[PDB]
Amino acid sequence: EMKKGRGYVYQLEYHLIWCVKYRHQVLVGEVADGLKDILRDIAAQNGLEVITMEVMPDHVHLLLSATPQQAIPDFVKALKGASARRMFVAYPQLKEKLWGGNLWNPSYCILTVSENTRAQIQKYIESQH
Amino acid sequence: EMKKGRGYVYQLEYHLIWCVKYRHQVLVGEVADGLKDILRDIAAQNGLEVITMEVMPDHVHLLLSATPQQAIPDFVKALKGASARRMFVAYPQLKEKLWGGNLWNPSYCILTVSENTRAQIQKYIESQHDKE
DNA sequence: CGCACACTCGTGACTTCAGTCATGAGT
DNA sequence: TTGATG
DNA sequence: CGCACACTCGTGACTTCAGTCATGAGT
DNA sequence: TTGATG
Ligand SMILES: [Zn+2]
Ligand SMILES: [Zn+2]
Ligand SMILES: [Zn+2]
Ligand SMILES: [Zn+2]
Ligand SMILES: [Zn+2]
Ligand SMILES: [Zn+2]
Ligand SMILES: [Zn+2]
Ligand SMILES: [Zn+2]
Ligand SMILES: [Zn+2]
Repeated sequence: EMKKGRGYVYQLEYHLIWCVKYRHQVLVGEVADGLKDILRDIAAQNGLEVITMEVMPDHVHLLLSATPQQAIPDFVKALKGASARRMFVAYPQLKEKLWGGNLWNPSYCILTVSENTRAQIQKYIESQH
Repeated sequence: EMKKGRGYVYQLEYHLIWCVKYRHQVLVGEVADGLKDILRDIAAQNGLEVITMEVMPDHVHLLLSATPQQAIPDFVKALKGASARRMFVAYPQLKEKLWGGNLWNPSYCILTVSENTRAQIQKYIESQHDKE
């Protein structure tokens, strides 16, 4: 069940969420579908496994499975920074409501995720011991 | 409960587990107590929050809470590397069965942990999207 | 209102060479 | 050009 | 015996200046 | 000097 690398055994999932700058509801129709392809492209280029992806009008959800060497600020920069660049290039109409050089809110929300709760894991540990 | 920093909001918990080199059963009594003290000191020096810690004779568990800037290999090196150095100095008797310069198995096991299950989070997000 | 994850200004790093990440401060 | 995502 | 998260040899980074982290490879 | 933790 555990993944394996040279110096470690792991199971790492993160739920990442970020919003459109000014909270504009622009991720719809063609722009939303284009973003899904662009994020898939960026994730494949960076060797990041995307478990699920949801694009809502003003925010994006990604559930990622990572190795211990894939640090959070690095994958968030790659996903948000490269997608904003590619999106403005592929969908220049985005510049009509976002002309300030930003597609994204500069903050992000990140959560570690597990199938069992921290409380259940704690109980399992005491039990094993 | 959701923490905040300059560019992010987060809740990051990990379950880290590692074993003694050769699987020797040496973490007992005062040796185990000293290890716990040393690990808490290292965690404090590094701004890592220790949620729980369990020391068994041949392995150690840590449930940690961290910021998005605390990368896994860095905190594992800080915890395992400095504790091995400090444990051998504080308990020289460890050298009787561990004379090769290693207190620890060179591998570590690490898992992300959430307060709620993945399923509960997924169901909550869907409810949020389905609202009004 | 008064911020601040969000708004703005500022710094530096580094890809996407633009627009994020890192980051303090003001509003 | 801001007002809320988990 | 081969294997590898675990044993061993090897490389480089960086604190803990030892003994981990990064890392490939042979058993 | 190893034999299994999550
Ligand atoms: Zn594409
Ligand atoms: Zn940012
Ligand atoms: Zn245990
Ligand atoms: Zn102390
Ligand atoms: Zn190692
Ligand atoms: Zn949502
Ligand atoms: Zn502030
Ligand atoms: Zn307003
Ligand atoms: Zn191998």
